[PDB]
Amino acid sequence: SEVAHRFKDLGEENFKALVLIAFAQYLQQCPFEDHVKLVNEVTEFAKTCVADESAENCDKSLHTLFGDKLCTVATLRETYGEMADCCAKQEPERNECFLQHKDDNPNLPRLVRPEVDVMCTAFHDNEETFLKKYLYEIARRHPYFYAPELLFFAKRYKAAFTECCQAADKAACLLPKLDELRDEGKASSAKQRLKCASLQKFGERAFKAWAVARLSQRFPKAEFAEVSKLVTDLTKVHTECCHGDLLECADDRADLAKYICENQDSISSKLKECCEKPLLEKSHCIAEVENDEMPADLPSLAADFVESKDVCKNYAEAKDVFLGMFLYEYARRHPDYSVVLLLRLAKTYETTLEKCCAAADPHECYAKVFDEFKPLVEEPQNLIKQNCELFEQLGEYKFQNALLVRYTKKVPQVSTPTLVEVSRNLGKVGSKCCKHPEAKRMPCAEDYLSVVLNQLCVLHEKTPVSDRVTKCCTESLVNRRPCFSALEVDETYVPKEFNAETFTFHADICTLSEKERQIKKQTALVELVKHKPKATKEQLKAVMDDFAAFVEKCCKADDKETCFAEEGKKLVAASQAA
Ligand SMILES: CCCCC1C(=O)N(c2ccccc2)N(c2ccccc2)C1=O
Repeated sequence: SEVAHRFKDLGEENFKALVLIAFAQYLQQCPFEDHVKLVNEVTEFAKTCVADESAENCDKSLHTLFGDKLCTVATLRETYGEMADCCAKQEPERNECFLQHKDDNPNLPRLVRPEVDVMCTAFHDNEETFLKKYLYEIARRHPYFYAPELLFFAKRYKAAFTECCQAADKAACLLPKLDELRDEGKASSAKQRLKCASLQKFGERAFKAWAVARLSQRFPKAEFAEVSKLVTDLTKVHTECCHGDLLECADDRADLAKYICENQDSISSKLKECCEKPLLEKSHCIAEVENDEMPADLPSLAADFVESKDVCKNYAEAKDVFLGMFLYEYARRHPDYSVVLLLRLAKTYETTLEKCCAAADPHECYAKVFDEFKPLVEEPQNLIKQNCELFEQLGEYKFQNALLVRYTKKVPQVSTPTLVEVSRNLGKVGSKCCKHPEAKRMPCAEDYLSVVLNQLCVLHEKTPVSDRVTKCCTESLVNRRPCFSALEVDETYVPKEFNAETFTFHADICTLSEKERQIKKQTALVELVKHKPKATKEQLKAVMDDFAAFVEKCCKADDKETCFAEEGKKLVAASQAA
């Protein structure tokens, strides 16, 4: 039995959780109650398998068990139409069908949070149904969310209430801690969506290369043979979590933490504090540990990679191991380089040996390879340096609006809601990275953009409208950012045409938070730039300055939300003028 295997390792608690997460990630539209029922019916079965390892279908693979269970409610097309098809399938891929149907943008209603007085009560009354709901809402809204880590967010989510409800001012103690978690959860989720996308669309060799470079950065003193071992396991873990095998992912992940702590001295000296605490915390600790100090006397790369005479020979024997070594050797002594820049140089190195080794004289051909690295390294540095100066000037908000206009001009087809989200996140890079020394600015900024741009790619892949986004997204993982910065403005885009609904103005906007108020303005700018791509300089501002006047006036005007209509039609006249 397999279901028995995972049960003994994870135990009732985590086992019940992980399966809830899995069920939620598959049927995101299914109600909380039904999931709970299935989870139990499923957990009860497991209990019998432990004793009798052959009872009913205890000999089954999780895929068959889980699949059939869900298919007892999926067949209801009136609720989950396209789903029933999945259930009529067989073993080889009745699952590939499900995975294929995960929604990265579920049409699930917003998740508002009741007063601090109810949450605490509901928390204290029933502590298990409260937390179960949490995971349910997060896993169903983040189908790729790193499960093992979602159990970590749960432990803190609980600790938040456990303490705050016992305060003098619960609303003061909770709120903050809850906001902080709302953000970190999103960050951790996107960061992970990039991992599942890599593996799934580019293959595991691409994921491995990324890992090798990142680990070689964190663990400089770690030997290549050791890192490889870590990369091999690591891949496997994530390969599983992404395919939907949460249980084994959660299991294997623990094993890896166990290992990394056992062989602490061979990997990094910054793992201490991490290995002296609870599993879940220990795991989330290692995965976020700072780079170890750089080894003292380190030879020069050129020695074994451009000057040696056996380069090509070695490359032919086992290129994959050779290029892997190069990356490792270049990453370890360069924690000031983003991971995508390292994978670029590496790719430039390979392409070079390829054409060079089939020449009349290699050493002469590949002798000036480093000469080509300069341009690649410079580029990010400049972009970052420039985009940080601007950010400082304008501040976050103003900087976001800059990126809004710019990107909408690049890819006007893209949906307003998506451009608004991406551009805002893109703006977050300033407050996040610009306050860092050049030595840590590149890794922070560029690698972050890789996550933000991946969001744009997956979202866009649902309904492809811009072939330009498509190419930059599919052509090369490592080059996505330079690919986008290259794009200027679409010269084939035909400006949209105005219509009342191009934007509705109902007063309901005077109640929304300050945030959703900015958002509404930005969503406007996007719609403006879509209508008038070309004619655009300062007239946009002049217009956006007017848009603000409109809201303030009719939100403050005692008269019903009407002046927003009269003066709203008045402002439209002025707007068109510019
Ligand atoms: C929220 C996503 C986390 C991804 C991640 C992971 O699961 N492991 C990880 C897995 C188990 C225990 C500790 C960390 N490490 C990791 C980092 C460097 C070297 C090896 C592993 C990670 O960065």
